[PDB]
Amino acid sequence: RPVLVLSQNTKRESGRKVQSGNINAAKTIADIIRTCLGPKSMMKMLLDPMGGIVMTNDGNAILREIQVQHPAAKSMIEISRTQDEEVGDGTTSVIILAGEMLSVAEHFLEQQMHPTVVISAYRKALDDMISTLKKISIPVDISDSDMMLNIINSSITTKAISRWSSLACNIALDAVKMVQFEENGRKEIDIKKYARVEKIPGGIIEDSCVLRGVMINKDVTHPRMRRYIKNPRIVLLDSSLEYKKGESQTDIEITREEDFTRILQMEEEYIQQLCEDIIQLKPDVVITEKGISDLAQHYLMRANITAIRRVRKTDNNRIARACGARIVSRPEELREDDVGTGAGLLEIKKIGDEYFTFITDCKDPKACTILLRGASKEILSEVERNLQDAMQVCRNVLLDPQLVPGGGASEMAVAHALTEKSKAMTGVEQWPYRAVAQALEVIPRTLIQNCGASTIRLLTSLRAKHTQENCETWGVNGETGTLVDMKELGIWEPLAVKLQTYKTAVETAVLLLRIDDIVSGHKKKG
Amino acid sequence: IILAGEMLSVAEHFLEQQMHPTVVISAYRKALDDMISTLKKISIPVDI
Amino acid sequence: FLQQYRKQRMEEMRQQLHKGPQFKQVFEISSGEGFLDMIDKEQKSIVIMVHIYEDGIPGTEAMNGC
Amino acid sequence: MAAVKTLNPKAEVARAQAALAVNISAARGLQDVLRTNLGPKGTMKMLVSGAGDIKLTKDGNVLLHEMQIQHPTASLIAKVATAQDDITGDGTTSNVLIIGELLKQADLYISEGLHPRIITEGFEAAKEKALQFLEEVKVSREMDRETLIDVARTSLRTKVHAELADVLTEAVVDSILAIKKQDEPIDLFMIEIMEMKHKSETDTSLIRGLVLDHGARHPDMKKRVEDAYILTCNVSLEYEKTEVNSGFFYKSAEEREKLVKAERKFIEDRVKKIIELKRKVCGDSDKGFVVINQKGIDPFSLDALSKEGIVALRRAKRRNMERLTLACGGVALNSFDDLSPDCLGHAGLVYEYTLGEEKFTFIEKCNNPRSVTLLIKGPNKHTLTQIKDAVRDGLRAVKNAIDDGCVVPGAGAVEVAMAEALIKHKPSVKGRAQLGVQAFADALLIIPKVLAQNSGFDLQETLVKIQAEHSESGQLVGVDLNTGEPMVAAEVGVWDNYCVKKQLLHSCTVIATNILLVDEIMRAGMS
Amino acid sequence: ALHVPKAPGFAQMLKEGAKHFSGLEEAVYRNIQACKELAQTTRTAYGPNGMNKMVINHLEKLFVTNDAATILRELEVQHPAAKMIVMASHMQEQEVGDGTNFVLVFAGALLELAEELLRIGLSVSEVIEGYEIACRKAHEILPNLVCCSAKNLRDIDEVSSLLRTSIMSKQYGNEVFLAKLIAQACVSIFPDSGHFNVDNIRVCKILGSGISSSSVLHGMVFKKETEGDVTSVKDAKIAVYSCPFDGMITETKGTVLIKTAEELMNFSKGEENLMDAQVKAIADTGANVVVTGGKVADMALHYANKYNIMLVRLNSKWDLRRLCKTVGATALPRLTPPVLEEMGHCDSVYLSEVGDTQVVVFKHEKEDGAISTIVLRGSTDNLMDDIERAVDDGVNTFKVLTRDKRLVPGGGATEIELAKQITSYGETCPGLEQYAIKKFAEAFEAIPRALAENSGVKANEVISKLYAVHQEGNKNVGLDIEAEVPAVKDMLEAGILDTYLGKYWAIKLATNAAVTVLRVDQIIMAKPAGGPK
Ligand SMILES: Nc1ncnc2c1ncn2[C@@H]1O[C@H](COP(=O)(O)OP(=O)(O)O)[C@@H](O)[C@H]1O
Ligand SMILES: Nc1ncnc2c1ncn2[C@@H]1O[C@H](COP(=O)(O)OP(=O)(O)O)[C@@H](O)[C@H]1O
Ligand SMILES: Nc1ncnc2c1ncn2[C@@H]1O[C@H](COP(=O)(O)OP(=O)(O)O)[C@@H](O)[C@H]1O
Ligand SMILES: [Mg+2]
Ligand SMILES: [Mg+2]
Ligand SMILES: [Mg+2]
Repeated sequence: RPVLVLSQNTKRESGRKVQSGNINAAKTIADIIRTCLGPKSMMKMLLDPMGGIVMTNDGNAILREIQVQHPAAKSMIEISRTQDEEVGDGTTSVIILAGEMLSVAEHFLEQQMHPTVVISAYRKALDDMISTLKKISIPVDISDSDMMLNIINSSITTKAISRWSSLACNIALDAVKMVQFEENGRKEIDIKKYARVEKIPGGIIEDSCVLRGVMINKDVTHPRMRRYIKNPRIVLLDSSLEYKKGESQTDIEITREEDFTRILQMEEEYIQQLCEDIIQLKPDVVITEKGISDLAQHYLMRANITAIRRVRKTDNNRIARACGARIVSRPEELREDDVGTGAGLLEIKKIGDEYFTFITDCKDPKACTILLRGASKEILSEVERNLQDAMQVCRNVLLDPQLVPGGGASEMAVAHALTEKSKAMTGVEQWPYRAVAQALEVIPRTLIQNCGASTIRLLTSLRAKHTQENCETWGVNGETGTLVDMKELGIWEPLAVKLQTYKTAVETAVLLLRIDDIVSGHKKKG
Repeated sequence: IILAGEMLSVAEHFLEQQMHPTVVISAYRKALDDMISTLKKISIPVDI
Repeated sequence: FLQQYRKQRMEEMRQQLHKGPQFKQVFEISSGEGFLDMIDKEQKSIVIMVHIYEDGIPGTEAMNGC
Repeated sequence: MAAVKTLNPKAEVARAQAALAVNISAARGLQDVLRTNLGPKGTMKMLVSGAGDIKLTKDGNVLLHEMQIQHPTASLIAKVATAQDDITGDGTTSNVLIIGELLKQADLYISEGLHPRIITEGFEAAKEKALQFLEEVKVSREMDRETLIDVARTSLRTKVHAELADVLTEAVVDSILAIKKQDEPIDLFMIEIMEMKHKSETDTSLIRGLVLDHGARHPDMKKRVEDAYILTCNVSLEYEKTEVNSGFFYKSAEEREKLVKAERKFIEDRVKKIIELKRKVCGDSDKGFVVINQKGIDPFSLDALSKEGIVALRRAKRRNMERLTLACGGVALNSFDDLSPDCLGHAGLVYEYTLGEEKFTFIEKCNNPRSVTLLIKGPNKHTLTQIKDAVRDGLRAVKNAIDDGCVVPGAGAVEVAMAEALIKHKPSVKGRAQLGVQAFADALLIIPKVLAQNSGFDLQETLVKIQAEHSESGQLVGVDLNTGEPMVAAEVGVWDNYCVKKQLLHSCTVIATNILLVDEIMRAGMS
Repeated sequence: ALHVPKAPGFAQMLKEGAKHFSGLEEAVYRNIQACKELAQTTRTAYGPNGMNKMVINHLEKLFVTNDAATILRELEVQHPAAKMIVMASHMQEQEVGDGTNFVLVFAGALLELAEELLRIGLSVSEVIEGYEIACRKAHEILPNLVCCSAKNLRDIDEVSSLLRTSIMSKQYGNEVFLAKLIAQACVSIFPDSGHFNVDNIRVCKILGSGISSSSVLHGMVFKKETEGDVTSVKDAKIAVYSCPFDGMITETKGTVLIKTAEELMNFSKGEENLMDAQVKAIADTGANVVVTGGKVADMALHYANKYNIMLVRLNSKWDLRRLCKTVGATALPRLTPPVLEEMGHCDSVYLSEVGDTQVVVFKHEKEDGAISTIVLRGSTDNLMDDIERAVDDGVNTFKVLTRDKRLVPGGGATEIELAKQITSYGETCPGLEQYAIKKFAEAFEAIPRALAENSGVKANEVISKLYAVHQEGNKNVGLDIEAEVPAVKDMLEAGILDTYLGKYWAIKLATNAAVTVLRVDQIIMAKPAGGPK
């Protein structure tokens, strides 16, 4: 009975209300984590719908656990995830910057300025921001381990692990250095696959260390195996050491008395032949991604070989990288190059009430296990997140040896540079240009607000100091609320992190400024 | 209230011991008479 | 002691890593007509599990997260 | 109101002082619940599950898990206590008490507008100083039998009543000393704990051997073997089908009979191997033969073995392979390809005991067993569970005392000494973190308070008496739970594990620092 | 100002359906009250003058009996402390087999007097200490109260006299006849070897002819018929096969692969010839009765009928093993003829009808064997079930007598003597534990009090007379049931005795249960949820 052009559940909003709602949603996203930026940030408890509890002050972890209905907030969450994936740091800064730019854009949208003018001004500003950041950067000698440790410390000084700063920095640097690899003229780091972080609740955090090898939560298949081998030769396998059915249907037909016994004996002989093919290379440890039959266990034991089964594929790859082995599927094709020599010790020891396998004395290992021990699961999860941030910062510095001053010094320097450059615009785009340039002051402002000092006088003093000639490194001390040169406080961040943050915030503002109509309620129509 | 509760508490023991409540009541009344007599005995006069 | 579910803990451990782009939510049916017109569509190969629930009663939140 | 509520209308948010109030209230509630557990004089709680199961308990961890609570901060504290129990095995109630007192003392200063960061800094400085003092105060002593007995007493007397604790002390100390090898880690998996429900709770004891919850499946097998050869095997002695879908084909009844007879030849071969080894080893009737198989044995093989006077047990536990190898002294076999008398274990007595529908097998009189078993006996299931938990705590305590080269005086003496040292060190701390140091010292002082309160004595008077005695004499004096007077824990024999104290300090300080820094609690996973 | 909020802390964090009881009044007194109520429900069935109770469980099944353990088992007890007392009683039943009502009554009296002590200012720890001291004193005193021993167990009259008291509380009217039956059944079992097996006594319930027509059969009786045509054998030579009475087949998969017409022609004839040869070989060993644990093939049944072989099919493996123990055969795993050692022998096997039930009887003429069966008659199923419970109590008493031969006087004499001695001991010891010791002694009065209440006399007069006589010096004097007025008599002369082990275990378990209940201070009950069983 209703004619209807669109579906009755299709709702349309258009006009200024859409822009106002989008900018307000972005500002609300910013306000969610406005107080979680800086060395004096405070933790937040997140109640997972699955029953878990997340306790963190990291921007991405906080934002990811929040379900929102306004799609501008969804865009902001995606922006936070993109910043986390690309560089691993600056997650709160990008959100705050995007909120500030969207606010100052709404300022002009109140007047009769078209959004495209604001977008063009924002893009010009972004180009000049990139130029200014590249200008004020300084080179770094990566061979100086002290500089790398200081960089990692400045990266993790705002997290929970900042108490054990030296330990965390050493762990991250050692892991990144030993995971770095090069083959066939290609240089790679690949922190995601190798450099696994294994956390065991209990103990003390000071006992945490990065292992010179790989540790797994596995035990020997048979009790009479050796749980301590000095210089093992590790052989890695994918195929199981059992007797398996063929792919094709292979029904047998028995009419003679001895054929049943012959079939069973041939099964046993096949297992023995496989075990003998493995034994021929005289290894000490056999690791399999799949099951190992009891008869195979006995045959390996007869040759004094330790066998561990049902190891995950990623763990097997990590072990191969650590001990310099190569995974082999068919034992009859096992060759001497595939035997893993280089592991300096293998030991199965008991932690709490579980057995753990340690391969932890490898010479020149290309994979490592970071053993975390702490108060509980949530504390160790937060420590793991901080360690991930540290390793990502380390790999960013290794790939790009550039640094820029931190603590708001870079923000104020870029803001002053763009403000000075805007004096020659002599057009209509100069106002949005100057507004987005000055929107960078939100980072020092947020640092001062979290420190608890007076925002207005400190920020005015910082601006006045930055108006001088050689003062681009003058930031704000986040834990005392006083102006200080950052070449004395020694807080620096990778140029890649700042560049990615600035680019992502500007692009977020551009994307959200191009929307003036919202249609919702329609079905997927697959 | 406390006195009545205690008296019923100590009566329940005999009611659970195959004693008819009338005997308990007679003993209680004799006890009350003797309580009144004793209270009148140990009293002291006061000049208002 | 395989029946004690030793692998259960590590199953939860790598089930925690849902995906990259958020984790979405569970679809809600508005009306019985909506139920019918979303149920008669698609093909046989699609398996559908539907949950009836009310607010406040025990057990709904846990299996909803599940 | 809040930003999250604006974004998610049906969200629960607690911001600023509200989050601190919620967390501190939860911690104080947990502490109030668990006050009555500390010390041997603590009251015993009975917990009823949904199905109606009765569980008498006094452990902090057991109480936390079986207590109907659905709070976030309670969940974090429960996780911390679970880790504490998993690693060290003791000191769960003290963990909750110290966390709660830390939070309460921190609130006492935060309510005056003090930022929690200063309190956390003071907590960290006080933790460092307390760890140094604990390193100074520990008593490094060669762990003889007397010291282990004293530690087992200090654990079990809190876990159970007097005579039961006295029995369990000897049981656990003897078991640990039996399985312990010089300069090697102690493998607690080698002490199998068995439950029987036919005697009194004081009848539990230690058997220098093994106890199996299953018996012989053939009625004709001997119920008691004097001198036994132990054959530990992992070979399926029952019928197994071909992996490649064999199937049978015949044209006559006689051919079918021949196929039936010949289909078991594979199993009969290894059965004959076992029988031949038995006959070679013991040609007389004095020595018996016991076979323990992790896999099943079909009735045909059971009859074939029983006809030779061989007792066989099937479907044994996987850990029992190692337990029998270490106890009897044989070699576990996955196949009978080449088996010799060298692979046979020895046992000086093997008999089967029956209890209703359950049959138990005893393997005793081993030469030098490296794996013993504890037989828990009691008239109730809840009694068995309580004794099980007590034995677990005692074994963990003895193992910790063996591993650590030292031991710490108990009865709250070391807490008092740490508090006094922290008070003395407070002027060395610069800034307002002295308030956090004082709060940490007062929080450490909770243990003598709770001990005196549970014992029935006055709290403040007893604590001031203990502190005055310690200050004037310089000794390590603790709370005497019978008279309330100061008592030297070291001389009496009230001992505490050094690792337990260190773990308590570290975990409690870390969790209190993390909780104090929480400014918002959110739940926005819906809609 | 119209609603009381929940107190901050644990009160608010408690779950929706949970309950939390803490303190003396909320927990200890409530638990004591629940145990008192349970003891009150079970009290009236104590002693020979106890009254049966019709109990209908959740499955609409009817139980009428005065056995305390059975009544507890078929009651939907929900209170935790009552559950603890019930499982203590069940443990006593498992250990000894009698005295469950004693355990319940003693635990209830102990908890009531513990509540009385707590109300007057004593502490829980002091009450527990006093109870433990008094229990140790009672266990020390008890061996000195033994009046006589068994002194023989192969005799029939002596065993019947000993077992009369155990089965006199149940079936008060007719206990001599049941005593004779159980004595004969137990004397048949219990060979020269000291071991005595309770499971070796079988009870067969055949309805119709009243319990006075019951009898003891030296063998076994099965409620079924015979497969074949032979229904009676006079010189039985049973051969027992655990395998089905059929030609064994392969285990993976059978397939009669016929390739020629001649094979198809000859297959069935060859199979029949093989079956006939197997059955003839079985029969050639003199076997005339075959007992199988599996199904019976038609060809095998036909050939057994041809060779005059009695076929009995037993469903239960337990029945097969018991029959092997009785006859003396070995359960063969194949269909081979039996050798002489595994050749079962029995005096007579026949198919007979009792009432309207067709049974197969394996009967030994000799007064020996490994298993003896009691054939129970009656006019009601519930009556036969109660008689079976009484028989189980008597057999358990005989087993206890085999374990320990010492007997203490019954009829409240032992409890009165224990109470007097414990009171005398407690008067000597100073300190607060004297009140607990005296209350523990007084708790023993609940047994003669229960007997007097059930017998319809005044309990106080009986107790006063018992104290007077015991103070005089006669420690073997209890109340007289066969009297409508309060009176006492010597229990040794009347032969009203109960086992020392029963008293020892019952006292120990009741004291342990009472102490364990008293130890509890806080109750945290979860939501009832489900748990159908
Ligand atoms: N000691 C310090 N003093 C002042 N500012 C600091 C200090 N350490 C870090 N910062 C600033 O804090 C920021 C890091 O905050 P953080 O919580 O890591 O946010 P994000 O997760 O977005 O990187 C950096 O931009 C840096 O400039
Ligand atoms: N006999 C005793 N006398 C005095 N104090 C004791 C005695 N036994 C144990 N304690 C004290 O009680 C504490 C143990 O309490 P416990 O109930 O074991 O808590 P948790 O289970 O958390 O360790 C120890 O710190 C110890 O100092
Ligand atoms: N003829 C009798 N005169 C007095 N007391 C008796 C007589 N026969 C049995 N009793 C008493 O009855 C008690 C047995 O009660 P019973 O109903 O069997 O409870 P339970 O089954 O728990 O033992 C014994 O303690 C015994 O003293
Ligand atoms: Mg950062
Ligand atoms: Mg403890
Ligand atoms: Mg009885």
